[PDB]
Amino acid sequence: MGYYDIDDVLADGTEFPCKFQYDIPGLGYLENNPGRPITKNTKLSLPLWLARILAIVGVPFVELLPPDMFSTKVMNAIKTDPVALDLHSINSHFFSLAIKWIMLFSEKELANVVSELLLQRAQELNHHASSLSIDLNTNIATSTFLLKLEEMEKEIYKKSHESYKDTKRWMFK
Amino acid sequence: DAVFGDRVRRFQEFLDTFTSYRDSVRSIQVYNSNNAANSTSLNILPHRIIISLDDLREFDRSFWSGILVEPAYFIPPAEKALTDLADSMDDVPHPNASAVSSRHPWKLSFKGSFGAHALSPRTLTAQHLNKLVSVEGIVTKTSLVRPKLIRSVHYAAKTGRFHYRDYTDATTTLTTRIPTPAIYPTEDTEGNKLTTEYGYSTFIDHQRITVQEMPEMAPAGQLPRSIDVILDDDLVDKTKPGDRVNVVGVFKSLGAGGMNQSNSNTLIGFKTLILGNTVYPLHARSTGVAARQMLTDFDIRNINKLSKKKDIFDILSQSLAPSIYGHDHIKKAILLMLMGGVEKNLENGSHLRGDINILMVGDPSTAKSQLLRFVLNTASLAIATTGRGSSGVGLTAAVTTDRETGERRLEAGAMVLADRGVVCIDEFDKMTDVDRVAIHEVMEQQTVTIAKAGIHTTLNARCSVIAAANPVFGQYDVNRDPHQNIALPDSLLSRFDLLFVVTDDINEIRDRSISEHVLRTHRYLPPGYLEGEPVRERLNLSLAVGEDTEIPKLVTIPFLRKYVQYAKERVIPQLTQEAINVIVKNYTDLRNDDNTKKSPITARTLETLIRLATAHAKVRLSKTVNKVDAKVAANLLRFALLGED
Amino acid sequence: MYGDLGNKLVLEAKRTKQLYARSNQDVNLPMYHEDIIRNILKEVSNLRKNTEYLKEQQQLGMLDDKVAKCQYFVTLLCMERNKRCLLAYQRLRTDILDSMAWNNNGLDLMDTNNLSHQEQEYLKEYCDLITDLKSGDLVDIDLSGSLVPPSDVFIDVRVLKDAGEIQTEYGVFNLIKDSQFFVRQSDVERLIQQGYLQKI
Amino acid sequence: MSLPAHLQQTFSPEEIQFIVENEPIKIFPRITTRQKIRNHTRWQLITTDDKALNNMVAMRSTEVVLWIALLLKQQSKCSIVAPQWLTTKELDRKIQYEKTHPDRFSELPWNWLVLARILFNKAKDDFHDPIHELRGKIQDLREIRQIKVLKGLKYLNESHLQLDNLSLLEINELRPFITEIMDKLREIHTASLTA
Amino acid sequence: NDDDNTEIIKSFKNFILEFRLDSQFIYRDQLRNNILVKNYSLTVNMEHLIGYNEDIYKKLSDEPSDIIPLFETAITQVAKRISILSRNSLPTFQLILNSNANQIPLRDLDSEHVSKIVRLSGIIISTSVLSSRATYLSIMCRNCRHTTSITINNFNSIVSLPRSCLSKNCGPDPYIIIHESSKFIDQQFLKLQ
DNA sequence: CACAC
DNA sequence: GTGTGTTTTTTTTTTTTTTT
Ligand SMILES: Nc1ncnc2c1ncn2[C@@H]1O[C@H](COP(=O)(O)OP(=O)(O)O)[C@@H](O)[C@H]1O
Ligand SMILES: [Mg+2]
Ligand SMILES: [Zn+2]
Repeated sequence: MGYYDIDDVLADGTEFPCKFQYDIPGLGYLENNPGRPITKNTKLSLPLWLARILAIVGVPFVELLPPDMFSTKVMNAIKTDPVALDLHSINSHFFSLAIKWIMLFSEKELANVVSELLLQRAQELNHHASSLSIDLNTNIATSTFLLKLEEMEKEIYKKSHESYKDTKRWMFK
Repeated sequence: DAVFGDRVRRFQEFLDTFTSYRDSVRSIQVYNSNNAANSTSLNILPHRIIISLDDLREFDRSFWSGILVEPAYFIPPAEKALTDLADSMDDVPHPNASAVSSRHPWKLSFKGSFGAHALSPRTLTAQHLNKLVSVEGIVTKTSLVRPKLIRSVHYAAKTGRFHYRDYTDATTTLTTRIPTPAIYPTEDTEGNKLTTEYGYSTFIDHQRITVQEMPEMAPAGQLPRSIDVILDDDLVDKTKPGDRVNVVGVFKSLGAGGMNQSNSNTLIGFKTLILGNTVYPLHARSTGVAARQMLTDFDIRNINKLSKKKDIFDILSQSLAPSIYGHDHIKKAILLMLMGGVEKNLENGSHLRGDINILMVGDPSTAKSQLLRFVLNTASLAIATTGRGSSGVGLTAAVTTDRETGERRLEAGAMVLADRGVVCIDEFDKMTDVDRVAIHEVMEQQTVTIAKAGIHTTLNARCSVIAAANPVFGQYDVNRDPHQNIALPDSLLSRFDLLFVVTDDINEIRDRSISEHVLRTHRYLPPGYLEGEPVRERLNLSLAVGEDTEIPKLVTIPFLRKYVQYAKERVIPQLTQEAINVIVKNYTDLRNDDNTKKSPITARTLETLIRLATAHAKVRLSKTVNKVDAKVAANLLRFALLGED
Repeated sequence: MYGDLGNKLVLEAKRTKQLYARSNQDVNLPMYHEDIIRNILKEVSNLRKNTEYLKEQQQLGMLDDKVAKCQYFVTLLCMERNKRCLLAYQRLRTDILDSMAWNNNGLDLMDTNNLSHQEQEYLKEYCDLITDLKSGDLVDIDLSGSLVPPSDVFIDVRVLKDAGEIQTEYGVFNLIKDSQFFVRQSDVERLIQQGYLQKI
Repeated sequence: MSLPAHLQQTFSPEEIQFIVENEPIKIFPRITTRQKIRNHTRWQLITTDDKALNNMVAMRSTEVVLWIALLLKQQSKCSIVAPQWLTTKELDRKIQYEKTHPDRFSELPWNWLVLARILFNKAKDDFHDPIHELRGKIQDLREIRQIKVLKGLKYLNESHLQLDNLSLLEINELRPFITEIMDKLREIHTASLTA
Repeated sequence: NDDDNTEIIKSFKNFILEFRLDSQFIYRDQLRNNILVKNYSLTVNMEHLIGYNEDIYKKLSDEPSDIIPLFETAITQVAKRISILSRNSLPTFQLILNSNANQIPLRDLDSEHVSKIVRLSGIIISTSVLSSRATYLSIMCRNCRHTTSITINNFNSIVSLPRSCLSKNCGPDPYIIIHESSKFIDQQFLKLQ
């Protein structure tokens, strides 16, 4: 959560569904009505970095609604088959946003689910990372699994696979 | 068989844990009992229960894993447990002297998340045999519904006793058992003659359909692959060819694969198929919703509120194809077609069709095909056709032979499948003349007739026809009358409600606006996509299987589809004298008009006016037609004919 | 909303991050995106003008604390986010420039058109600072030397680019092209770094 | 930056080799540096003790730092002695011990893999055992330890971990993955425990 | 025949465990990596096997249809040894070969070369759908209910249900396939031009 | 497969 | 009692090809 983390910066600017609590005047600069105000009980999508502050200061101005990524459907999908889930399709920065949402809401069950998902997928990505192709003179499963990773999983995978490749190169040099 | 009883008891404990299934069973039983106690009634509820896999996983992960890994040893115990539970809480009414003999096993159905078991016919590898899988596809072939014996009842007219003999097949029961020779025992063990007691014997409806993957996820250079599914009991006739569907069932294997001294070295494989347990009819090409889209009360209220908008017609027309610049009146006509006027089923065999058929002919690269593609992507029931890529036999009805039974049968064509739907025909001028008479008969009387191969039938295709056409020359010649510019008979043109002429005249301001709009369209970037990144498609959005004032410029396409469905279902407009005066006045003025000399205006134009007025009344959700409907219909027809405004 | 420019800028920044991350291609920085910088600067200036406008209009007018506080706070948070995006992009460029300077201090001092004037001056002074650190107290050791352990002392090398004759510490090296030396790895590290000798 | 990204928190295998190069090992000097009672320059180093080097006697085993022994082994002026764990019997006993206890690692010296690689590369002819068998047994031990590591990975908790008796190279190669997964699991728990 | 089969299997197991060019057991590493990604197969290069021992290559080339299943069994045993701690249910691995022999023209295939090893070229013109061939076949005796299992090599010699009860007579065809317990693999038919 | 040759 | 023998199909519908 460092200030200059590029992944954190990208994750901050993600729209989230959230209704309003006041008929606040003069807002909507790019929300389809620059001069016209924003009405009470209005459901709009707002960037997470701004919605975070707007959800605490106030009764808070904005009531955050549960996003589609953390709906009970996705929860059931995660609890069913963590390995065969294309989490990249759900979002490129799913784990960071899960961490931020849990930190804001102290929602322990989501944290318990996401930790299990992370462990189960870490097992498989380590299996793939330590698998090094050797030329007798890019496996199909490797690539078809790599597309279902967020940037952090793609980063841990790159680092671990680089370490494995360096070890193999030094060992057999 | 101790494991069987253990699974039965754990399943019953799970059922008691979630009483919602018990309530559903109670509702089904009381509904059936009330219908039996109540007449021209035939709607009886089935003995099937839909459970969510998520609840089973939360309760007992071992049982859920056994279900999803080796269902042949876990679902039969669950069915036994459900039957025992149903009997225990059954209202124990007076027996019919048949239900005691006619068994009624309570089928199981599943929904929710499936993970890696959500597959397609192409990806259904042999490793998934004996494993419960969910496969999406299109219904293409459907065998005839054929009942089969599972239990025969016999009466001994020397002892007054009833003997039952249960019949099992590899395609009926999941667990493998010795096949029964399907012979009725006419004699008792003690030399007593037995009479087969039909009605007390038990037969089940059986069907065998073919499910093939999407053509659009079919990989480059490969044709779609297909699998065979065996729907049984309730699931028969629940689907028809051309339906998108997701089936949940066991991937079973059958056959001998040689291995019988008939084929020792011959390398033939085994028969593989699916015993369907659940059918979910995803449709409308939205990948996750059915054609009969569910309407929430909020959506209905919003639809009613938007119906009070003055120019809701224009808003919906413009919201149809935002990426297609201009062609506003064409969009209005398309919206009228999608949700058309009333069909008059008059007496004495008279029939006035309510569908609107429009032929639009125009210059090349004028979005003629793109409009039809959009209508295909939007309409609830839309079938694509190409004039070159179509045969009349493959368009209306094909005389094939059945394989399950081995005898002749008819298969629906392109328009019969589109009954109550829309047919989008591109390259209409390129259609074969010999098969063009068939579509002429369709658009004339909405029915086809077959009198070949000892089959004399009349099928109903009450579809709405939209056609895209090109001029006889490479481009339209305005110096020539609109008869030689079209290579189609005027009788064929007559049945069309509207004929739209599209001219690609080279303007400068209009050309600039078109170019700017097209560039805005081409520079669009999908939300979850980066610049310079190929737009890959997976469409694995089935994370769970099954059901699991205001003045906006443009409404969302699914919301528009919901509005169209609600309007088609609910409002049945009535033509009004105030509309009658306007309609008759406009028809008279157009008929005896000097500029209308080149027009084919006849009595059919009056039918077109009535249909347009009814469709416009449907647009306003008014249960009766009004003057504004007639005025708008007259203006649109006058635009279609003359084009001045 | 308002952070779209910063969002595109940080997306490009991460793109450059993966670009330089792959192997060790030692590519020059992508051209300074002065366009996005100027656009977001104009956005920030307009939002600052809006803040001043709201302040003066609240002073002259009768605006309750609710709207005056809320719009001003939202705009301030908008500047916070945009400034953070700019800071992240500039920090990425600074760190990659640091990498180029540290690795190439003994290699080469170079297309500078991809960098802004501030970045060019930063690199020019940072080379001076690195040299000052090398010559200050830790001059006995070479701070810019190779970070790989000196596993072997004597190695063989082949001349890639003929440099005629170059005086080494004690003798002299006749860097005839397509000729192979077998000498100490210690006194030829800089030449190999520059790209004159190839074999290990 | 001053430190390249791939060297941020882990050691490159070359660094592990360099670290292991400072371990003392027993060798047979092929020269005799013992200046008799009846000039020459002593090693007089500062990273190690020169006393043994200045007093080497031909074919009399001494103990010196590993990398000096390798430098001498560049010529035929020395000879490396394999440690007692580099015998076929000890390797077989360790194999049996590993196969006997599936949940605990063998008690090998922490630098066994790198030492084996270095000795095989540069001292391939100083073993009483067939080198083609030693290589196979070393590879078998590496595979068995990998299999054990993978099974021990299925219990990655969020508090701590005990990798007992594990070697150095395996730890170095597994550091970037385990130390990063453990960080994310700790962060999730801490975010949950924000009350 | 069992002694010869064990001899060949042990020889191939030794070849897998020992073959290496320079300090790297190439086949061991390849097998481990393939197991890591659930790829139960192995690409064996022909020159490597030839260089290891010419006798093994000659025995393979004489009767490949009988030698290859033993090689697959040895591969499975090696996989169990070096991928699972002793003290199952692992499918039999599929062997893949690579060679540099002279490519025989397609029309040059004749009455000879039968049951030999042939290398050739062509262009694919037809790819049928995937059928299923059984490898593990649970089978049930019809009358006395004596259940057993059968293992199929899928390498046709030049197999059917047993023609006896094998423990009352139960008939000459007393066996029925137990589909829910058997194991199958995918098979595809191609047409080369 | 099974009843008839 | 060992081993057989059926039931079992070439329509209608596409696509090509030569005349016309
Ligand atoms: N009015 C229009 N607005 C936007 N695009 C258009 C328009 N007219 C034509 N096009 C473009 O022309 C292309 C080809 O159109 P097409 O459907 O082939 O027309 P036709 O069937 O008349 O040849 C389409 O990609 C479409 O984007
Ligand atoms: Mg077109
Ligand atoms: Zn028997």
